[PDB]
Amino acid sequence: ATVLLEVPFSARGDRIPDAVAELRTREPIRKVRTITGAEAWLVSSYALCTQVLEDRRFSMKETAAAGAPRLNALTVPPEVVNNMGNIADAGLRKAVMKAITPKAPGLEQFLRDTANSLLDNLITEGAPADLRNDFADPLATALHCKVLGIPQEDGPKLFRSLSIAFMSSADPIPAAKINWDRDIEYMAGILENPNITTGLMGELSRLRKDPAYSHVSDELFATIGVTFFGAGVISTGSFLTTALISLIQRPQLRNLLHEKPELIPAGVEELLRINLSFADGLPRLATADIQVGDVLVRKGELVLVLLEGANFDPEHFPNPGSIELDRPNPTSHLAFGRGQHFCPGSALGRRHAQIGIEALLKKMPGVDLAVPIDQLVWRTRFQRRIPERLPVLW
Ligand code: HEM
Ligand SMILES: Cc1cc(C[C@@H]2NC(=O)[C@H](Cc3ccc(O)cc3)NC2=O)cc(C)c1O
Repeated sequence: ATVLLEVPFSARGDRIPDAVAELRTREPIRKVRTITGAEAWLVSSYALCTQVLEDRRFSMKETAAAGAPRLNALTVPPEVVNNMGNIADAGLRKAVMKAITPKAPGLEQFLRDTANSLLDNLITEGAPADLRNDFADPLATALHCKVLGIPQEDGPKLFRSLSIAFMSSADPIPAAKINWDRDIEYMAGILENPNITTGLMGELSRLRKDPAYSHVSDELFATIGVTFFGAGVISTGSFLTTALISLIQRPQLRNLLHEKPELIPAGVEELLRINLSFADGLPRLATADIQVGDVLVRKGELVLVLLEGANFDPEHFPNPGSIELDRPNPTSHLAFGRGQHFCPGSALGRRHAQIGIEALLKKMPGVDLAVPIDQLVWRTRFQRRIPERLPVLW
C-alpha cells in the first residue's frame, strides 16, 4: 500500500527530478497531497498549466478562503492574497507598475554600481565567496530599496523577514505575523516621512494625499510596500542565485556570455525558463467544475500549476534541459506566471539578473563552484528553492 503522491517533490533547485517528465507524460494533471494534508491537482504540462493560469475561474483570491484545501498556511492576512486586485480596485495598478520598471533614470547604473561594489568586496576578501548571501540577495535588497525609494540601510531588516515570510508551512507561523505587523508599521512610517519622495513609496505617499485616492486605506498603501519589497526581493534574489548555479555549471555558456555580453538577455531568458526557484506549484482554487485534460476539477478544489512542468515540457521547449539562445519561443515560458496574475515585476526581474550576471562575468570570469555541487544545502519548506550558501571561487 502506497500513500498519495506528496508535493513538493524535491527542494533541490539545481536539477529537475526525472520524475517530473514521467508525471507529465503519464498524468499531466494528477492528484497529490500537500504539506497540510490537503489534496490537490498537480498540473505539469505546458498546455494544462497555461489553461489553468489563463482561466480566472481557477482563482488565486479564493485560495485564501476559510476552509479551503491549502497548499500551505497563509503568511499574510487573507485579504492580501488579493493584493493586485486590491491595488487595481484602489486605482493604483498603473502607478505601481510604472514605479517598478527598470526604466527610472539611473536605476540600471545603480544596479551596476551596486553589483560591482559587492563583487569588489568579495574579490578583496578573497575566495571562497558566498554568492547568495553576499551577492545575489544584497543586490536584490539594494535594488528594491532603490525602487521603493526607501533608505538602503533599512533593507537588511526588511530582508530578514523573508526567511519566514516565504515559508511553505503546514501551519500558521507566529513569527510571520510579528514581522508582517512590524514591516507594515515601517512602511506606514515611510508614507508619513517627508524625506521619502522617490520610488514606489514616494509615489504612493503623494497619491495617498491626492483627493482621487482619499478613500484608499493607509493599510493598503503600507501593504503595497511590504508586498512588493518581499515578493521582489525573494524572487529576484532566489532566481539570480539559482541562475548563477546554472551558469557556473555551464563553463561554455559562462565563457560565451563573458565574451559576448549582448547575449546575456537571451541567456537570462533561458535561465528563467529553466529556473527551479518556485518550490511549489502556483495555487488556484476552482470556482466551478472545469475540465482540465482528463480530469474534471470540481468547485472548491485546489490546483497547483507546476512551473517547471510547463517550462521543461518538451512538447513546447524541445530539448528542454538545454540552454539554447536561439529558441523561436524564448519568452513563452511561465517563469513569471501567466494570465491575471502575471508578475508585475517581470522587466525589473530580468534586468536585475542581466546586470548581476554581466557584472559577475566581468569581475569573476573564472567563477566556479568552490564545493561539489551536491554540497549545496537546499532550503526546505520554503516557497523558493535556494541554496543556503553558494560558495564560489574565481
Ligand atoms: C526573476 C524574478 C521574479 C520571478 C521569477 C517572479 C515570479 C513570479 C510569478 C511566477 C508570479 C505569479 C504568481 C502566481 O500567479 O501565483 C509572480 C507574481 C508577482 N510578483 Fe514576481 N517574480 C519576480 C520578480 C518580481 C519583482 C521584481 C517584483 C516586484 C518588484 C515581483 C512582484 C510580484 C508580485 C507583487 C506578484 C503578485 C502578482 C499578483 O498577485 O497578481 N516579482 N512573480
Ligand atoms: C506567496 C505568494 C503569493 C502571491 C499572491 C499574493 N500577491 C501578493 O502580491 C503577495 C506576495 C507576497 C508578498 C509578501 C509576502 O510576505 C508574501 C507574499 N501575497 C499574496 O498572497 C504572489 C507571489 C509572487 C507569492 O510568492
